[PDB]
Amino acid sequence: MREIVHIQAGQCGNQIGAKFWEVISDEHGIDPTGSYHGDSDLQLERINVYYNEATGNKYVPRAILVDLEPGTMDSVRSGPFGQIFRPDNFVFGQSGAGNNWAKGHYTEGAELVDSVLDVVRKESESCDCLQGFQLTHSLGGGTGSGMGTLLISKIREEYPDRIMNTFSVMPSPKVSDTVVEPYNATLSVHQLVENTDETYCIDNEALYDICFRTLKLTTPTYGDLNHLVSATMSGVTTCLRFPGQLNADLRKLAVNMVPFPRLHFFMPGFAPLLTVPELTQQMFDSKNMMAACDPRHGRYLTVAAIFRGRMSMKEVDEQMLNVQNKNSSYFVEWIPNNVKTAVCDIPPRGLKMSATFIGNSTAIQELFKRISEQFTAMFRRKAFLHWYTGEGMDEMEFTEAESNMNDLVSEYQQYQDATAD
Amino acid sequence: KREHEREVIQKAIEENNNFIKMAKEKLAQKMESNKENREAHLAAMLERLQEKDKHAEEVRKNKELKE
Amino acid sequence: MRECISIHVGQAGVQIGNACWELYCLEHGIQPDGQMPSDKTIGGGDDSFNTFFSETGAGKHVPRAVFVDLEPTVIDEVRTGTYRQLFHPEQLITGKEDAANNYARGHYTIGKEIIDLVLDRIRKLADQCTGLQGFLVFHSFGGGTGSGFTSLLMERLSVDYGKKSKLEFSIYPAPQVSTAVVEPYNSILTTHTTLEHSDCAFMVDNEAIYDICRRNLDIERPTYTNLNRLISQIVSSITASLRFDGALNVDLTEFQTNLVPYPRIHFPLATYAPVISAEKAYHEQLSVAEITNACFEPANQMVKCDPRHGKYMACCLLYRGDVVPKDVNAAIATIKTKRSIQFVDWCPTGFKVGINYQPPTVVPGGDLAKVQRAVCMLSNTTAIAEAWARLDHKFDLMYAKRAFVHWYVGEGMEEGEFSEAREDMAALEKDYEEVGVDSV
Ligand SMILES: Nc1nc2c(ncn2[C@@H]2O[C@H](COP(=O)(O)OP(=O)(O)OP(=O)(O)O)[C@@H](O)[C@H]2O)c(=O)[nH]1
Ligand SMILES: Nc1nc2c(ncn2[C@@H]2O[C@H](COP(=O)(O)OP(=O)(O)O)[C@@H](O)[C@H]2O)c(=O)[nH]1
Ligand SMILES: CCOc1ccc(C2=Nn3c(nnc3-c3ccccc3OC)SC2)cc1
Ligand SMILES: [Ca+2]
Ligand SMILES: [Mg+2]
Ligand SMILES: [Mg+2]
Repeated sequence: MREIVHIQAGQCGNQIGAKFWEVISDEHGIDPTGSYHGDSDLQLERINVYYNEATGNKYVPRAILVDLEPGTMDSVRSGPFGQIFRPDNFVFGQSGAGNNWAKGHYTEGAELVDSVLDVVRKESESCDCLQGFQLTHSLGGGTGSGMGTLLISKIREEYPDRIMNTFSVMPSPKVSDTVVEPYNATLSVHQLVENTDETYCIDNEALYDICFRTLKLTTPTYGDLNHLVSATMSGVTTCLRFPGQLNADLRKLAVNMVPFPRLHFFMPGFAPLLTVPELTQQMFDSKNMMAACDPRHGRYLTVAAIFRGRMSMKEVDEQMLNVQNKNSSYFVEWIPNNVKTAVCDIPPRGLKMSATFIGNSTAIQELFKRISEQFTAMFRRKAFLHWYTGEGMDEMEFTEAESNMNDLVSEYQQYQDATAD
Repeated sequence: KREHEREVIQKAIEENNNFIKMAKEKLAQKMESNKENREAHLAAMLERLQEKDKHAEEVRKNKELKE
Repeated sequence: MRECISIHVGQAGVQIGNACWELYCLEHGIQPDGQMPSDKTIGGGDDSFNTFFSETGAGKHVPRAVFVDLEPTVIDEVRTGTYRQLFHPEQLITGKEDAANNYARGHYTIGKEIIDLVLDRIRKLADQCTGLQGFLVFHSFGGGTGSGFTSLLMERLSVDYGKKSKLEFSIYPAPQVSTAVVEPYNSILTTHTTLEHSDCAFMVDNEAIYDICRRNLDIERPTYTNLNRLISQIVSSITASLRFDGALNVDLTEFQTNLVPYPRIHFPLATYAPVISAEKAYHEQLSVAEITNACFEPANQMVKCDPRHGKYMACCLLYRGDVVPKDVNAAIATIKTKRSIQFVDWCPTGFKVGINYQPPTVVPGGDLAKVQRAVCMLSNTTAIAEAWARLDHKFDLMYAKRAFVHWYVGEGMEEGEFSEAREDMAALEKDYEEVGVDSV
């Protein structure tokens, strides 16, 4: 009864969104045709969270595909699990963004945003009790960054009491398309802090290093990076899709993980990439983080983790309390019992047992310091500003975006150096 | 002593009724206060979003003056 | 006559109620369909079990209770549970959206939509009673519905029923089984609001119960089923004086007369005995003198605290099963000379004893062993203030940085409500110190 409307925008947003639906369809026993052929009744107890039950016992994914060019969305249709999506939810443009945040948020995206909302309202009136909206997109692009943050602001106008969740993809020089990426990122972050309740920081620099160093891939394609994103998203929504001792929803997650409305950016983690203590120690390791931030360089505010697969309930409870006592310096004292953990009996496809991690560490400021450094490195020389100013923007808006992001870092620094007495 | 027995039982009723009276007022206060406050937060939040719309209208207008 | 309408709010109260009413049906002999062969009087009666169970024309004995939750996923299990026929559809009330562990959403936002509906269902149960005695509210301290909606409910009940007795069975939060963070926030807020609207409140520390089931029942990771079935035994022994009769049976309100010296001091320290597995109970009879000594042991208390570090203001013993006064009077005399029992100088030191001859009953498949006798101690000690101490400490840690407060403010509450709730809690701990200090 707790439905969640999914939206994907941009070239990156649609591909990482497509992979998300492919994985969870396997974990719920859903074929590309849209039928059910599972074996457990635990797959259909919370199936109406992401799927709509239509005529012929079909489970159509509550997803809205948005882009400014047919190039990416055409691949989703012809690819696997492409005939399962609702044909009317495909909202695409023709002009494109050209990796420009200005065009996506003010020019091009504003001409198509109203057509997207019509699909959103249709998928919200069929909800018994709408949780909120999860958005998958990139911040280093144009459509996903510009129109992505644009859709959010427009959604909160009609749904102000609903929770806004996002899977933002942080750009990186290692996997860079253009040079104006730090601009699009900063202008996106400036919007995310104001209109989101919780945002997953999927950093490409972190994804690249994992595939390169650990997974041993000399030439990491986009497919290898998304495989880590798919498993990450599959984990963080396990308790949302599978029943258990814990009644989970988006708001309750936001209530417990966000002590301060501005500091709502998390740090995903997955393991492996085997016993319980080994799986536990590898989950809090800096190499298994989906964000290029060493957790020992900062302190945790709120921590949540999932343990999938058949394992000892007693052993899990011991290992979690063991990683806290041996590392009590990396956790704030003014937030008692700031580490929660639940166990799912159903493991991911192709794994005996896994572990997904979510952390609201103050060490996430390193991610913002990196982007801000790249931002101010080009903005001080007024480089590539004719792309944005030509769309009707000014240097004042860039200053606000920079200033707001710099304040956010100071906020993470404040509660990090904060003590109890 | 007869008029004393009347005073005691009447005072008990007066205190009991006052307990119900004050409780109803304290409750209606919080319920009205919480209502106005929540509406204010929503009114403020929507206003900030409507300012983004006005700002968005000026950006598309500023580009129009360059064509 | 003298009926008691129970109320179960939130996932805690409902699931606990599932264990309590299942235990009631076992002790009285009521089938899951509602039929009770021992009851010859059809339509009703003035028997002792008519306090918690009303009767119909079909012979179906219906519990005088109302289950309410802001989300249906909990009560829906009761609608399709084993005892689904036992309740009437108008007694199981559900919403569509929970409070999401938020006091403001439970007390104001979501609660306001259903609160008028709940009272109307409560009123219908009240109009069926010949003479209402009071209410029984089962809830958790930290749950958004168990703390928010409960406080909203207790205020309304005080208006619609005046100063009629309302007893609480709150669930004190515990880190080992803590559902979600901000537990102390919801706990302080519901304790502050219900304080002047509750005549007596029995606290149950989840950690205290958790430790018993690991020690006395040898369970590695006890589930909610293991805890609730244990709690139900305590609740059963307390209400045993209301559901049964006897020559040595003493009414609960007579115990309550001693347990409450001051309006603000209505938090007794419950202690049950004996808790023992079937393997350990085989070929080992536990006498009256042995289960009494277990009552004065900190490891068997429902709330973790140290009575030796505090003073007693009242002490009651509710025995059940094959128990005679001869053994009790001999037992107490022994304990009084081997324990750290220190009363305050403004109240008697004598113990009040109640005995119910109906033997205890265990849930089939339960971990508890079918014993011949049991005892529940309700002692009003100043050492229960230690419970508020650990809770207020954790509260002050988060409010010192205003963490998680914006979720409450954003729903309508003010910081003034927080500051007012804490200053009241600080006043409560002070009152527990004032009652402990010797006279002049
Ligand atoms: N002992 C015991 N405690 C429980 C049980 N179920 C829930 N609780 C307690 O309840 C607290 C959370 O509230 P819940 O009862 O789970 O749900 P709720 O009160 O309706 O709160 P919301 O989520 O806001 O709706 C937890 O801290 C638990 O300690 C139970 O079965 N046994
Ligand atoms: N993980 C992942 N990242 C991507 C993918 N495609 C693009 N990106 C990232 O997104 C940025 C470019 O965004 P882009 O896709 O062009 O946005 P759009 O033009 O609005 O659709 C680059 O910095 C890439 O690192 C993808 O398929 N997977
Ligand atoms: C630190 C404060 O304590 C907490 C209290 C409650 C939660 C809830 N978990 N939750 C929800 N939805 N997804 C999750 C989740 C996400 C990632 C990992 C583990 C999860 O939990 C199974 S609902 C509430 C989390 C932390
Ligand atoms: Ca009868
Ligand atoms: Mg591109
Ligand atoms: Mg609940």
